Amino acid sequence: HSLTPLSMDVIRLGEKTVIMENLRRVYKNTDTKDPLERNVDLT
Amino acid sequence: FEAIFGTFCNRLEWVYFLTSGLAAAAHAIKFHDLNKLTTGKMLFHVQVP
Repeated sequence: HSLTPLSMDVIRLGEKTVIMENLRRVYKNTDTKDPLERNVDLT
Repeated sequence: FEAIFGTFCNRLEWVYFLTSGLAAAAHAIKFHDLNKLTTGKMLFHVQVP
């Protein structure tokens, strides 16, 4: 069991530090739609 | 008499393409056999993730 240092953006909000992530790079030029952009219906 | 004081000429300032800031948008190349070629192509190969 070992750890690897890597750099990512962090927001500090209410005594919690949270990682901020943006999965654009996974779905770019791929055939699969990014699931974080969706359709929301209203009647 | 009529006096002719100094006669002057247009001391024009020149412009050079590579001194222009627009040249940043260009990668300028000199080729002496340009009169001979008529086609220039660049081929791209890309496999999607």
